[PDB]
Amino acid sequence: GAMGSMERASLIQKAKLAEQAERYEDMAAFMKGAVEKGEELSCEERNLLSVAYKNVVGGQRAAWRVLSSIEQKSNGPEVREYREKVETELQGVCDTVLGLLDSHLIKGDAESRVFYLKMKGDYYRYLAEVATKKRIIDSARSAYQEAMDISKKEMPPTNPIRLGLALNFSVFHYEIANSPEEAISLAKTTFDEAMADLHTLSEDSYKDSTLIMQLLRDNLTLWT
Amino acid sequence: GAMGSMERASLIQKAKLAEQAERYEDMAAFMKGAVEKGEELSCEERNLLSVAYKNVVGGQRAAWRVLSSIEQKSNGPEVREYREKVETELQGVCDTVLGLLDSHLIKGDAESRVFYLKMKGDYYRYLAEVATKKRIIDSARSAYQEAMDISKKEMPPTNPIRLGLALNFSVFHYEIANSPEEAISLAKTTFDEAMADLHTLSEDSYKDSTLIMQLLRDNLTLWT
Amino acid sequence: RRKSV
Amino acid sequence: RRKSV
Ligand SMILES: C=CC(C)(C)OC[C@H]1O[C@H](O[C@@H]2C3=C([C@H](C)CNC(C)=O)C[C@H](O)[C@]3(C)/C=C3/[C@@H](COC)CC[C@H]3[C@@H](C)[C@H]2O)[C@H](O)[C@@H](O)[C@@H]1O
Ligand SMILES: C=CC(C)(C)OC[C@H]1O[C@H](O[C@@H]2C3=C([C@H](C)CNC(C)=O)C[C@H](O)[C@]3(C)/C=C3/[C@@H](COC)CC[C@H]3[C@@H](C)[C@H]2O)[C@H](O)[C@@H](O)[C@@H]1O
Ligand SMILES: [Cl-]
Ligand SMILES: [Cl-]
Ligand code: NA
Ligand code: NA
Ligand code: NA
Ligand code: NA
Repeated sequence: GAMGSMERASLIQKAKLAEQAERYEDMAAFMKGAVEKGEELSCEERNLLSVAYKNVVGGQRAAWRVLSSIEQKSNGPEVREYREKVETELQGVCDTVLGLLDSHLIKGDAESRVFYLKMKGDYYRYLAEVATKKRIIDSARSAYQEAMDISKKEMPPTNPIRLGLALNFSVFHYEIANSPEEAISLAKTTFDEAMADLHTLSEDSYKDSTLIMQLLRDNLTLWT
Repeated sequence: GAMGSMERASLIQKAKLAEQAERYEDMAAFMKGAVEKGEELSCEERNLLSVAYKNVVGGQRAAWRVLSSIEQKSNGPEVREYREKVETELQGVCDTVLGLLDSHLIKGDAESRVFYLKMKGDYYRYLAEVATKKRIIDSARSAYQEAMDISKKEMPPTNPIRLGLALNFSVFHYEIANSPEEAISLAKTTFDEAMADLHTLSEDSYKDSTLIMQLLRDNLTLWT
Repeated sequence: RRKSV
Repeated sequence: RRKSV
């Protein structure tokens, strides 16, 4: 690809520069180039990859929701045409990320496996947000479910990756799978079991875990 | 171009949709397509064009400043390489806008002429921000100066376009032409003469004019 | 809007 | 940062 001629270390370096500059499309391209080098990603490098594509698709999703809302309000073809254009671009990015996960990253340490399986569920979920669909939802559920099984066996309840996986799998249940009670149960059980495990909250993971715990409580407050 | 097959009215419609979705690159492409249809832009259509490219280059400039600051802090080649990459992209957008102005829009009513001449100065100024340059600065000065002459003869002191032109020409003096006193004099004279002309502030231009007057006072407070 | 991470 | 419009 376009990044084939650049050193892996230089791609990682420029991904951090792009992050500081809030150039997330560049950031994602650099990290894709790094994945293409064929070596496994470190903990920090996985974070760079996830943050880059999370922000890229985040902007596309937000734009899609604005256009879809306008489209539904109208019950010419321009609104549909432009919404489909943003939708196609969004799907393309999701396909790019899913391709990286399945071709390179998903294979190992439970921390990395759960990380990538959460991503797989997330980007199938984003595909499901715009799908008009059952296959996509099933693929998201499988990834989330496998990640849940591993994290339950291999990771403590306060681990931020385990917490974030549960937060998103709960959101999946609520607004994708039309299972509000399952979403609520999962969020509550996750929050409660993490609250009883704070004695093992490890200095460099305290801020991430407590942040996600508050996001879990945010959703419970919204849904109950 | 890519927009050649789309109706002019549809391009304008999708530019407004893109604005609501904060998809400014799409917005700019749609408005470029509209300009390419060969007809003059209405007052509202000129605003759509300016807002689209202002936001596109605004993000590029902000990213460029982050990277340039990092580059100067370091006094490997990665930082310079990535800064040059963002810089080249920024220059390309400026060249695209300048090409539209010179090939299509600048030719008419004083309101449109001043509008486009301000844009020409603005995008030469953005080129000057990254130039390492005298030709570029001279081109920005000419455009601003011609716009100033027209606006002084044809427009009231409270006209938002005249006010915005003076605000930006003042910024040009301060940080591009290294003439702080000229920047200060222009900002003060502009503010003062608009304050004595509020009796002619016309309902649908009051908010724009008072906003820009506050930006003029913001800069004077910063510079004095 | 509900939270994800 | 100084203002422009
Ligand atoms: C590489 C450098 C940068 C600056 C990009 O690192 C970003 C942040 O990466 C770490 O954190 C991660 C994390 C977030 C925390 C909730 C942010 N924390 C606070 C206080 O806001 C939000 C991110 O999207 C990310 C990567 C994603 C996942 C998701 C990833 O699913 C695939 C699961 C939860 C969470 C984990 C992995 C957090 O470990 C560090 O620990 C933080 O210091 C650091 O800010
Ligand atoms: C087409 C629809 C949209 C929503 C995009 O229109 C945007 C705004 O276009 C009008 O305003 C203009 C204006 C601004 C005002 C300062 C915003 N006003 C407030 C209260 O924030 C900031 C913009 O960049 C713009 C276009 C640029 C120029 C610059 C343009 O140099 C080339 C000069 C000053 C100013 C003038 C033209 C203002 O007339 C309307 O009057 C406002 O209602 C409307 O929001
Ligand atoms: Cl379209
Ligand atoms: Cl580069
Ligand atoms: Na119930
Ligand atoms: Na509630
Ligand atoms: Na002096
Ligand atoms: Na001061």
